[PDB]
Amino acid sequence: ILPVSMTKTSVDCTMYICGDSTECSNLLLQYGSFCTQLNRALTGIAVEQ
Amino acid sequence: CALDPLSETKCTLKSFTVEKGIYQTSNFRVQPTESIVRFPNITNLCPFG
Ligand SMILES: *[C@@H]1O[C@H](CO)[C@@H](O)[C@H](O)[C@H]1NC(C)=O
Repeated sequence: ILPVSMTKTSVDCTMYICGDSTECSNLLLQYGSFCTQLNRALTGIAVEQ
Repeated sequence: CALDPLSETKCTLKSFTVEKGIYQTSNFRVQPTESIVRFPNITNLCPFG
């Protein structure tokens, strides 16, 4: 038996870290490109699987 | 980055030519149509009389 694929999860900060919070949303965009990176990391995993 | 679904791709990839494929441009969420504040029916009114 050999694992081949994995669950193709995909996070979204602007809803995970905080949903329906615009003040958190612009506070997030103050942090910068963490979350465009994380969606990039996880879509890289998802394409990989 | 707001008129065409294609334009959002051009804008997320930061390129004016978008290669063939599928691109996760942005995210959407159906917004709360209204607010439903609900509490138990009054059960212990005070006798001001
Ligand atoms: C006093 O009686 C009147 C009669 O019309 C009533 O409208 C009123 O609500 C009563 N007030 C209290 C505090 O019980």
